[PDB]
Amino acid sequence: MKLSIILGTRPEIIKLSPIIRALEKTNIDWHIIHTNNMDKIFFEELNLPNPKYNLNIGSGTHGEQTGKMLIEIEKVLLKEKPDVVVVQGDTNTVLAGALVASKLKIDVAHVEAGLRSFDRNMPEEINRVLTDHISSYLFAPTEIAKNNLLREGIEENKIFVVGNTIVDATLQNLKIAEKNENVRAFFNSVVIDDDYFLLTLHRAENVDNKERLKNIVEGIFEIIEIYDKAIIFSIHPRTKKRLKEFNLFDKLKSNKKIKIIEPVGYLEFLMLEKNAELILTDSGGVQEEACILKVPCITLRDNTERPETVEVGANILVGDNKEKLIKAVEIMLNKKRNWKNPFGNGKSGERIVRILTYG
Amino acid sequence: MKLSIILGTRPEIIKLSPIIRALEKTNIDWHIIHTNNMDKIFFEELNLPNPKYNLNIGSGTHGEQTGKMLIEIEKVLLKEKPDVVVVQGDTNTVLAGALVASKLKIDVAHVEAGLRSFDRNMPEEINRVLTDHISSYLFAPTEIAKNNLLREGIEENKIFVVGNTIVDATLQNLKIAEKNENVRAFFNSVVIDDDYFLLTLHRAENVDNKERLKNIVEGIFEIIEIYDKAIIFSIHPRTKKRLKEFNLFDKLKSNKKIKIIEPVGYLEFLMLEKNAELILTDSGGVQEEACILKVPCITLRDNTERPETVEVGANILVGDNKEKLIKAVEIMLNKKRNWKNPFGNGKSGERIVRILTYG
Repeated sequence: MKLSIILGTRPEIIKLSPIIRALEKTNIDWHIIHTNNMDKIFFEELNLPNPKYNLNIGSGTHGEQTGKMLIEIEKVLLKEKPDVVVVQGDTNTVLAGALVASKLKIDVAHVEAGLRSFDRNMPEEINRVLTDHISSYLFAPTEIAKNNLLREGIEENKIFVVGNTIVDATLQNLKIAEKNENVRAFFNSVVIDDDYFLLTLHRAENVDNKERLKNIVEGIFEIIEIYDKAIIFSIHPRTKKRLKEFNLFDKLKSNKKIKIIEPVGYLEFLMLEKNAELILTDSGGVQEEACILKVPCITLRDNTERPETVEVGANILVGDNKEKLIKAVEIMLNKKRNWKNPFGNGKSGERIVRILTYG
Repeated sequence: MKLSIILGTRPEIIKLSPIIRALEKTNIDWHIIHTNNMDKIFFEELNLPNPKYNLNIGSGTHGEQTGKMLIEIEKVLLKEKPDVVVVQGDTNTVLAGALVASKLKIDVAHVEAGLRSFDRNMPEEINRVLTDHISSYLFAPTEIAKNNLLREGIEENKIFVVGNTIVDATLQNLKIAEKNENVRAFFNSVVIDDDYFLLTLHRAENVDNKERLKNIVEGIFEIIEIYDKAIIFSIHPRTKKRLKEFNLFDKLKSNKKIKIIEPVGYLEFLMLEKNAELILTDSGGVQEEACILKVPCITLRDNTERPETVEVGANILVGDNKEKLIKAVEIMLNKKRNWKNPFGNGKSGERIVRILTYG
């Protein structure tokens, strides 16, 4: 009946927006505690109501960050007295909120629970583990996730496999990006032909290494001269650095079939992803989104942090290789786009809110 | 090589004193962070060096307690830069210290790890679970403890079954209490005969309930008239309340074989325990100490929070019953006192310090 969502980042806001959107179609009394740009503009691009509470934690040490939110989040939860505190992810905000709620005897729900890198060195893995172990509702995305939570002695009746809300989120936010004439402006001001490949490249293992970078660039060229297809390239500062450095950038400015752009925003880039014919990337995020958006994906790495996309057929791993690349492109351009979605059916915000309604 | 012990309570100080005493016989550079009487006098009764750092956390909310120590403990660990942070138990101090150390990338050791009540409602169980899951060294007292830590996916090579330091502690502190003429003064000023039973009674289930209380008092009387043996009775305010209330207290003042005393200190009471012929109690703590001290124990409850003492033969459960009591007394007064110690061999402070030396 009363529900408090504690968040502190944008990937958090995105994955939680389907939970927020479901909440507006229930009679549950709910609110958001945002921690820290004061993210107003972002909440508005996503048609999301502004957070009732913004808490500036300011900067300072790990210890003081966590402590200041423990104190502040506590003053809010003492005032608001909710029944559930919902958190997603693994930042210091998430653990702080979960800790406070747990000490105030408030039930906590962890959205997208059960992921593990089994590298208990990055502070985020710890965050994940602690937060999961103080949680009453564990909304695990996959069975595998559930089994993780299970090898950790976490009571089976606390675990709910409900898929990932990144599916809901990516779908909904896409629809929102479509109705945005400010960004439809931009989209139409870059895309020429009804056919383009969208390419992103950023991993250090690729841009630092002059070899792999040269290789990949030439790969793109072979792809172009074969398929005579426009490539759109959003390019972060680091890459352009490594390209003017390795004497490759000029070759790219040259090729009139390649269209280069300054980096863009969440929704613009969602537009660019949905309407691509295939996507070429090193980012695990982009692999995920393409798979969700039913766009074929080719990955310029040899290992992937989202291997499930390869398992369903949405994704293929070519790494550095130009033959693997040409071969992949052949397969993906003629790919009937109906892979099973390994991340879920796209109704997880609603389902999570239903399960919370039950309790 | 550099070691930081974070503590905030007396049961903590006790269980850690064997670790401290071992440390004084190693070349390891070490210190104590004490959180909050400013416990100086206690550290001195136990022949323990004063804590380098005392941090007043003051009082305030759960959230602010934890936050203020996160901040303060952090300023110390930034200054001291140790390799290991050692904590024992499950207070807010323990979790705070473990959290800070974990975020500063310092290895954490949990002394007496793996205990579970499986009641994830009391904040202390949570504390236990979180602290264990952020720990590099888990010094579990028993195999059972290890199996707990194990059902929680905690890596087997982090677990070290090394027994409980309460054995070391109780033994050492007893020796210390013996050499204390201020308390040997008191001991000799209560004990008359070389034979006495020491009786403690405090549980609500016993003192609130007029029935069970009447029963037990009369039980004591039957025991007296049979064995003609002095009973020493340390009596907290609550009990004397419930005894003058239920018209029983006067009967106790009457019986000249019963000797009644105002409550006493750690070491005085350790003296009273060691030199008893048998001990009669409802406290799980006292059961533990008696078992460690090789003194037969009779427990006036029907269930015990330290059942292992019954398993080795040191302890028998009579509850309310006067026949069970008479029968127990018969068995215990003729008990060859060599039960296996279910808590460990009494060398755990040293062993823990050895294992920390290895790392």
